Amino acid sequence: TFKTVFAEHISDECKRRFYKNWHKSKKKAFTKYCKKWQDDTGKKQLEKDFNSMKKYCQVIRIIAHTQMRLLPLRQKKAHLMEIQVNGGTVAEKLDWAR
Amino acid sequence: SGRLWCKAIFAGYKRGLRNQREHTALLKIEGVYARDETEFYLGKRCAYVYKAKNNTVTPGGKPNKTRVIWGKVTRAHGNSGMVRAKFRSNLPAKAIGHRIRVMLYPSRI
Amino acid sequence: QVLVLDGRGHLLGRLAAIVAKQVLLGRKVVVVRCEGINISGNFYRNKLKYLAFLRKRMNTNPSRGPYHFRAPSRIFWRTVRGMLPHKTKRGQAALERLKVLDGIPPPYDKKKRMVVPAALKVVRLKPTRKFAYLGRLAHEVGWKYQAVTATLEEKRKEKAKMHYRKKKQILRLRKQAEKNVEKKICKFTEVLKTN
Amino acid sequence: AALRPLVKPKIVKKRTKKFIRHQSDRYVKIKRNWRKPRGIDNRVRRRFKGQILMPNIGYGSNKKTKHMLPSGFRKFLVHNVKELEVLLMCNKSYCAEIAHNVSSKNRKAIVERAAQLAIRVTNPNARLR
Amino acid sequence: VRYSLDPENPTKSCKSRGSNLRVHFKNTRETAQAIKGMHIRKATKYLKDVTLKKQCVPFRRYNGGVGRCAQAKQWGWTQGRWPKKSAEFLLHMLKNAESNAELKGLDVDSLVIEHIQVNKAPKMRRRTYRAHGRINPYMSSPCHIEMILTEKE
RNA sequence: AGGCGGCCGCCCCCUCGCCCGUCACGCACCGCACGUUCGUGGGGAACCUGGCGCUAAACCAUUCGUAGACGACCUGCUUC
RNA sequence: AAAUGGAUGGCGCUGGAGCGUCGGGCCCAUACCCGGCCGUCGCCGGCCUACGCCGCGACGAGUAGGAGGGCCGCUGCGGUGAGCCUUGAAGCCUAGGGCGCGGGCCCGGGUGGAGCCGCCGCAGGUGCAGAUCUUGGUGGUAGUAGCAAAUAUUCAAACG
Ligand SMILES: [Mg+2]
Ligand SMILES: [Mg+2]
Ligand SMILES: [Mg+2]
Ligand SMILES: [Mg+2]
Ligand SMILES: [Mg+2]
Ligand SMILES: [Mg+2]
Ligand SMILES: [Mg+2]
Ligand SMILES: [Mg+2]
Ligand SMILES: [Mg+2]
Ligand SMILES: [Mg+2]
Ligand SMILES: [Mg+2]
Ligand SMILES: [Mg+2]
Ligand SMILES: [Mg+2]
Ligand SMILES: [Mg+2]
Ligand SMILES: [Mg+2]
Ligand SMILES: [Mg+2]
Ligand SMILES: [Mg+2]
Ligand SMILES: [Mg+2]
Ligand SMILES: [Mg+2]
Ligand SMILES: [Mg+2]
Repeated sequence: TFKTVFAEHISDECKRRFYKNWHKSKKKAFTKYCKKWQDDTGKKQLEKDFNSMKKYCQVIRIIAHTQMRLLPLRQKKAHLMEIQVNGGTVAEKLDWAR
Repeated sequence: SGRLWCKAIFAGYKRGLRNQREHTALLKIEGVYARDETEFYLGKRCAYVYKAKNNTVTPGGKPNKTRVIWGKVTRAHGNSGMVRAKFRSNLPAKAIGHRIRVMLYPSRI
Repeated sequence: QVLVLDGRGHLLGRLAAIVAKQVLLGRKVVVVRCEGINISGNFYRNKLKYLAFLRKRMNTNPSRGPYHFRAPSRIFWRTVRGMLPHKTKRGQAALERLKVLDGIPPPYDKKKRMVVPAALKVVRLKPTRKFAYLGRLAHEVGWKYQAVTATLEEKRKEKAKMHYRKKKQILRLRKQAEKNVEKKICKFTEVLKTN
Repeated sequence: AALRPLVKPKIVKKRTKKFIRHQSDRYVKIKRNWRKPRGIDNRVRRRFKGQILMPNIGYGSNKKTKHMLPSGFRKFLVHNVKELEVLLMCNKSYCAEIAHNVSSKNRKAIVERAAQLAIRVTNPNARLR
Repeated sequence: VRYSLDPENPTKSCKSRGSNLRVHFKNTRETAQAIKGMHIRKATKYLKDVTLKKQCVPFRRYNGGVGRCAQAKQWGWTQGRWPKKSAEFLLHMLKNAESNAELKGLDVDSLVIEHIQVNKAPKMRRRTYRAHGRINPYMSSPCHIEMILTEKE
């Protein structure tokens, strides 16, 4: 695993996966990580991370989660999963994912 | 300044196959790999220097954690430049593969 | 304080014996590029030997039995362990001094490699004798990273080529400077005592 | 300022360890005292390598330094002041040792008499407050 | 009487003892080892919770065939139980300890159980009627307990 | 299995830092060992001081059953 | 061609770490040579416990078994130590000191509270690791198996 770049706005339905007890917790997950997409320096760091990934990484995977709100179940915790992208070029797979 | 001793490794005691002799130890001195080269080191003093937790008195200066076991080279061993030695007290078995500095105090040439 | 021994061209046992004897003394040995270690005999002969070794396995519980390794670095490690007294504390402590690795990683590409002529195939085997490469032998039995190993080797070779070109340019400039400053540098002592 | 004995040589011991009875470590009913093993297939009796040692006449110490204390004297047990004046002529090689059952009242008298006679005592200044 | 590991400060310590009391020596040893090194209030709360099965006592030394509980994770162990008789006996002993501390003039809130030791007692005997008309022993294992309480601050 | 090195512009300054020669000094400890080194070595508990930042998560209890011999495992809690 | 996976001892070895003929070195046994110490034997030496004190030489393994020594140890008796002890006897414990090759013993320290021991002889119901040994005590098993033959208990209150 070379690098992992997460999105800016992550819903609580997905953030519930990183907690074992959602009631006692303060929902403090990804509070400072979202500031990287707002700060210009954080944006530059994320862009250089993308640039290094374009050159070094060979297998690109996308992390996606389901929407338990639309389901009749009472789980409310989204299942995170990686899906390997089998596109043509590694440089264009990153563009298609972004 | 600068090192004033030769480097030697402790490979093991004088032993056969099913018995050991802790009174005599074998030394592999660096740079000597032949029988005709170990005649210079015959009779040279050797020192096994280690460190302990209780500081002991030293001949020069304040007490230090350093403790040394003294000995000297007795004779040669084999044809591969290995040498023999006999210390005042037998070397501990934990010193196998460690360094015993061969001084140049007894000088003949 | 370390011995970076190259792997290509050396015979398996001829090199492993030297490494096992040198590790028991205290020298930390790192065998690099283990996929190039040659093995005497026919390739099919060595393959049959390795398959006969693979056949040996505990009947009641294979997981709790002989662990057969597929990487050539691990093969060389097991060969050295067969000579080291690994069942004693001395051998257990000496086993960490040996570092067998496939390819030439970043921590070791910049270090100059050593060659033991006592284990070289050129002086050990006749030019008419058959030999087998450990890399191919391992790849034919449960090894999967031969392609990426070769790719990274090609990359590091293309890098070392440019590094050597730069070093050769520096050497040429040094020789030119030596030929240029003939005066003010007599150094008859260097010639009388022969460098 | 201890009492200097006569000339004494460097006493050398053939064996510094005490002989241990066979299998005296596994069972606590077996005392540490040595007993001759008389088994028909015991290892100690036939002296296999790596086993415990058997005491024989070879381990006998030198007769010149036998029964000599590390200080250089040879001890002799006393009970009162009467059996102390007998060591008057042998104060340079023999030394006194007061018995254990001697009271503290009669022990100080023996110590004073030995100090007057210049006789070495192995256990001086004992049982004092 | 005689005590093991007497306190260094006898003015800030109070001792308690129980002799020939009918509980299981093993369960008493486990609950004493679990309660050692704890304030009086915390120890009372822990024993009252053990009595109602709110947190296990970890069985470490005498744990042959002891069923594992989920509340033993606090002690870093897997096997726990809830010995109620030993819990109530140690509670009754801690009550006498508090009483002795109050008599000596000590602070109950700052008291900690620095030492508690339990050992076997003389075993009482009954008989068991087995097959083929055989009689086997049916012996109890009572224990002597002792504890020392000292002010931490 | 990446982090030290090179280049260019300045910064407090610098032409006895190198080789040969020259006048004059210093723990000249009185014959002796464990001396000189990558050590601002690795690890753990605290003490006085400057600047920049952080304000949690697990286990237990409770509930659920897509799981359970007991553990374990899959889930919920917000005042809309 | 033979049944668990596996045996030049293993790793391994092919310009040899294989086979045959050999050379020069090197490795070590309780064997040999030199030297110290202990014991036995032989030869002895001296008018210094004569049952003692020395000197030289050669030898030391051993089941069953046969002898000699014990200043090894336990109990009791006759002498003896102008013996030791409520200012502490026997017994017990001890990372303490020390002796003897050894059986064992001496001293220091802590408990203990009324006897004990050395020397010369005498007499033994005299030395324990075993005997599916006798008696008594205690462990692992183990807080385990087990508290399951004959349909079934529940609610409220009182004395506590
Ligand atoms: Mg597989
Ligand atoms: Mg036999
Ligand atoms: Mg078990
Ligand atoms: Mg159970
Ligand atoms: Mg069961
Ligand atoms: Mg009946
Ligand atoms: Mg083979
Ligand atoms: Mg002989
Ligand atoms: Mg014999
Ligand atoms: Mg006696
Ligand atoms: Mg008393
Ligand atoms: Mg009485
Ligand atoms: Mg009898
Ligand atoms: Mg018995
Ligand atoms: Mg029996
Ligand atoms: Mg009785
Ligand atoms: Mg029992
Ligand atoms: Mg049960
Ligand atoms: Mg019934
Ligand atoms: Mg009532």
